[PDB]
Amino acid sequence: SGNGAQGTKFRISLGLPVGAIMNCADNSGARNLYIIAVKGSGSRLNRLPAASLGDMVMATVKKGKPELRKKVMPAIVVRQAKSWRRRDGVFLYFEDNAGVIANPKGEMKGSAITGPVGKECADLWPRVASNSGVVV
Amino acid sequence: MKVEIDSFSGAKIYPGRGTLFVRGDSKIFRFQNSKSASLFKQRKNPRRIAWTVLFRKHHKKGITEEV
Amino acid sequence: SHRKYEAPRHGHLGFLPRKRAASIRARVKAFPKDDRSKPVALTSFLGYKAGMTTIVRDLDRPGSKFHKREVVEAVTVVDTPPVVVVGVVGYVETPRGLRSLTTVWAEHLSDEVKRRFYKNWYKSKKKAFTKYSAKYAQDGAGIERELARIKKYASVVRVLVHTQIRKTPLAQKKAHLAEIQLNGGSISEKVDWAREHFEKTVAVDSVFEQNEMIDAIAVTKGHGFEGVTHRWGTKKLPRKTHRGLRKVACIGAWHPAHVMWSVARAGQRGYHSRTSINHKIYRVGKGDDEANGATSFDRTKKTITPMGGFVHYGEIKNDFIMVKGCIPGNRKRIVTLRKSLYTNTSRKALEEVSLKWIDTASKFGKGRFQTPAEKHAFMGTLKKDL
RNA sequence: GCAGUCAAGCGUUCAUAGCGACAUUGCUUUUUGAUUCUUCGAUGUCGGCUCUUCCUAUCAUACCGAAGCAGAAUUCGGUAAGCGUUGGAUUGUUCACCCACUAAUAGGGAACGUGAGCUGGGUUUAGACCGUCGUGAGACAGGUUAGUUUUACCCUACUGAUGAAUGUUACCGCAAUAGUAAUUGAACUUAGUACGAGAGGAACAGUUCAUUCGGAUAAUUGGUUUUUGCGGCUGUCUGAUCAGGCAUUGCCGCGAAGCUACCAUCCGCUGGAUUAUGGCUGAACGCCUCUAAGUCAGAAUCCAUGCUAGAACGCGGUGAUUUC
RNA sequence: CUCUUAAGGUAGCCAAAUGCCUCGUCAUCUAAUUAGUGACGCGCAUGAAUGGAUUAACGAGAUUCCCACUGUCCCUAUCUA
RNA sequence: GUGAACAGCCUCUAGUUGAUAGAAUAAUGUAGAUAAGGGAAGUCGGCAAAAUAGAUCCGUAACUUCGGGAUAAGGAUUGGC
Repeated sequence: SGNGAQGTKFRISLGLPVGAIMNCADNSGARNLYIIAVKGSGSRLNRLPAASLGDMVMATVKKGKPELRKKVMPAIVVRQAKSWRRRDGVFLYFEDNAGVIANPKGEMKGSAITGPVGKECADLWPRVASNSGVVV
Repeated sequence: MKVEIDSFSGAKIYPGRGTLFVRGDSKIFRFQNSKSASLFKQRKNPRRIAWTVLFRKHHKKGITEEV
Repeated sequence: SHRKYEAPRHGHLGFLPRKRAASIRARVKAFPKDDRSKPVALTSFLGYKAGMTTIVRDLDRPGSKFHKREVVEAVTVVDTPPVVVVGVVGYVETPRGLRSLTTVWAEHLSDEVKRRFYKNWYKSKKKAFTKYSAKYAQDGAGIERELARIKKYASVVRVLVHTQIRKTPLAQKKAHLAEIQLNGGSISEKVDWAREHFEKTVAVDSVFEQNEMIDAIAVTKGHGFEGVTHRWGTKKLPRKTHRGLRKVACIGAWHPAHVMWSVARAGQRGYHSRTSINHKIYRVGKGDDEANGATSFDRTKKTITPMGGFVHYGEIKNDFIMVKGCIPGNRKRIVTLRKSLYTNTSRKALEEVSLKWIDTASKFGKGRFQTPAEKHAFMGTLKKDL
C-alpha cells in the first residue's frame, strides 16, 4: 500500500470518499485538505474512491497559504473519525479527520504533527512516525 | 489479554466488545456500550448517573467493606 | 448499442436456480476420495447449529505484523451429540452411476428413526421394522446373505446413522437420518465395522480433531420472496422514477425477443443448499467435561453456554464443535460437517491454534459478565438474595 | 474504417527490426451518402440512467515468438474474448477536452439494444424575446426562456411457487441434462544481485496483504426501532394525588429481539487434454529438417474434480401395506 | 487618395436573451469549467421612445459561485400505516 | 384552555361514530420516517428533503431614488420554584 511505504496494511473501513475535506495536522501552512483521489483502489462503476487511515491520497488545499493553494499534492491520512476494527478486536475512532502533506516517496513537507496519529499510518510511514509525537 | 474499564461507567470491557474514542487531546476513552458512549457524547456526568461506579462511590453505596 | 461503461455481472450464475431446497437437510454431494490403506472411519457427521461466540487466541503467522499477538476471531458452535448407527448400505458401480443394491438395518431401531418413517406418529400402530426384527429371528440368515452380497459387490459402502435429538434441546422429537460414506480399505472391513457398530454410538472425537479444516453443508436461512435489489445486488434506480425504483430497468433487449435466464428477476431468497469450505476447527469439546469453556490461560470452570443460554437454541449438554467463522444455516438447523476433500497446505491450515479465552457472556443483550459469580462480585448484594 | 500484395527509398552501413512512396487486390457495415422495397386507419426518431448478452479488428491480464531486445522501459506479431476496462470539471449532448487514479482506462453490436423501464436537459406544436430577412401576414439545421410522458388483470418469455397420473404411503439415494467463478495488484525477500563502462536496474521460488467479484452468516461494531420496553418533556382532559387518554406511530434519550452493512465478519478446490510456441526421433530430398508416420512439454483456453438444480413421462434400494 | 449615398451607425453597448466562424482571445473562478464573471471588438446581422445606456427596491422569472444542511449520491439497510 | 392570534393542539354544549368487512404480514408500490463516516462526488440542473424558524437582548455591510436594504449578515438568552 503506497509507493515509498514500508510494509503492507490490513484493511480498515473507508471514511473519506473523494470530495472530502479533512483537517491538516502538519505545520506546513495548510489548514484543510480536499481529497480528490486515492492511490490504491482502482475501479467500480459509480463507486467513489475512498481513503482510510494510512492511505496516501491526492489532495488540494482550500484554506491555507497561497503558495500551497491551487495545486494538487500528495497527502497521508493520519486520523479517520470512522470506526475501524483492529485484528485485536477493538473498534476505534478519532474525533476528526486529519492528514499531512507529503511527497510521493513519503517524506513530509512539514516537521511536526499536532494531535494523535494511528499506529497503522505510523508503521506504514516511518517519516510520519519520526515527526509524530503521540500514537493513538 | 487484558480487561479494560469503561471510563464513563466503570464496567469491565472484555475483548471484542465496546468502543474506543481517541480525543484531540490524545486522551483515550473506553466504552462497554453505546449507552455510555452516547451519554458521554451528550456530555453527561457519571457522578450524576445513578448506575455508575463513580456515583455509587461518591454516595457510599454498597461498597462499605473495602475502605 | 454497447453498454457505455463496462461493469461486471451482478450475482453468480452457478448458484442458480435460486430456489427452495427440497429438504432442510442438505445433501452431501461428494465425499473424500477413498484411501484403501487407512483405518475405517466416517467421512462426515451431523450436528445442530447452536450459535456463535467470540474467541481470543494468539496468532502464529510469521511475516504477519500481528505474529505472536492476540486476535478475536469469531466461531460457530455446533452441538453434536453422538450419532448412532442403524444401517448399512452398499453401492455398486454401473455405467449409469453408483447404484444401491441392498441395505441392511439393525434389529432394534429407536422410536426416533421409527418416528422419521411417519408423518403422523400419534395415530399410528407404530408398525415399522417389525417384520425385519423378526427376519433376524435366530442368527440373521438373510442378513448375512445381504452382508455377503455387499462384501462380494459394492464398490463403496455407506452407513445409515441418526441423531440424538432428544439429547438436543429442540422440540422436534424426530431424528435426522443420513447416509455417510466409510473410508478405509476392504469393503469387507467396512461392513464388518458397521455390523459391529449397529445399535452403537459414534462421537466426534473419533471423526474430527483440532485444527482440521472441514466443509459445512447446510440449508441457508430463508427470507421468502425478495426483490431483485437485495436478491441480486442491483443498483436502486433514482428517486424520480414512476412505478418503482427497487427494480431492474432494462429487462433484456428487443432481440432476442425473450427474457433471458441471466437477467435479475424477483423471487425466493434463502433456503438454498450451500457448501462452505475450509472452516478450521478450534475446539472439539465434551459435555462430559465440565469446564468446556475454560482454557489453559483462563482457568475458570465454565461451560461454553452463555448466560441465559444460546439465544433461540438453549444450553449445550452434549459434545460440540467450535469451528472458525460463519457457517451456513441459522440456529437449530441440521448441519453436515464433512472432512476436506483435498489436502490443504497453506500455513493458514497446519496452524495449531491454542485458545486463550472464550466469550460466554449473554447474547440476549449487551452482556457485561461471563459468570454469575463475576456478576455477584461486581454488583454485591441485591434486594433479592436477601 | 480495417487489412493485404509489390517493392523505389528511410533506418550510420542494410529494402523488409520497424517503416514504406508510385501502383494494386480486398474485407467490413459501428460513418456519411446513394436508393425508396416495407411502414403515413401512427413500428413512440436525441442523449443519459439502469441491466443483460454477444462479437473481436486484444487496452490490460496468462503463455509465447521477433527486435535497430545488454538490463530496465519500449516496439512488432501470434494463440486467446476466460476475466476486467474507472472516478470527476465543462457541455442536453453522441462526439470532444482536461484533472486524477488505475494492471488497463480497447473498440463495437443487439429496431443507430433498452420511454406500458425512468428521465425529459435537447430537438420538434401552441406563449414570449432578440438579430437578420420581408411592405405585410410571417420565415430562419440562428440564438433565448416557459412548456400534460397514459394502460397490463391477457398469451408467451423470464423469475420463483404448487400439482393429477402413472398399486398406496413413507424413508434413504443415484445421476442424465443444464449451469458454473473467481479476479488483479503492491510490499518484503530474492537483491543495489544478475546485466551494464557508468547512469541505472530485473526475474522464477517463497511470505504477508490488498483490489474487483461472489456466496454465506450476525459473536462483535454500527444502523434501524410500534418491544409504543424503561425513563423524561410540552399542551389539554380525567376535581387534586396516583394512574392514564388525545396530540393521524406527540417529542427526546437509552433501547433488547429480528433484519442488516466492504459501515461488520468468514470462505471462495484439484487434476487431465490442448492452442500458440518450443522441442525429440525421423523420412520425403542416399545430408538437412518439430512432421509427413509417431511423439515430449505446454495458456487466464477446453473437459472434468468440486459447487447449484434435478428429469415434475429418468432410475435404484428399503420400511409398512388396511376383515370386522 | 479615390468611388459613392437621402444619409452613410452618432453618444453609448457587446461573443449580451443579439457573434455564423466559436468551446472567439486575455484574466478570474476550479485539481480539472463548451458553464459563470470581468475585459477586448471593422460588430455574419449592436444601437438610441421599431427607445439606448444604467439602475435602489421588488420577482413562485433565467443563471453562476460560497456557507450551512442534508440518503441527491458513495451504498444501501430498517420501521410504520 | 394554551398561545400575539377566528393559527395549530386538547376540551364543554350540540352532532356524528357514516363511509364493504375478516385473516395475514411476501415482493413492488402509495404516504410517512430514521440512518455510521463522508457531504452535491448525484443530476441538465441541490429536483426532493434536510437544515433555519417564535420572543428578548446585542449587533448589523455594500449599494441606495436617502424612503430602504434589514428579521441583512451574525451571536447570546429562554424551564420550574
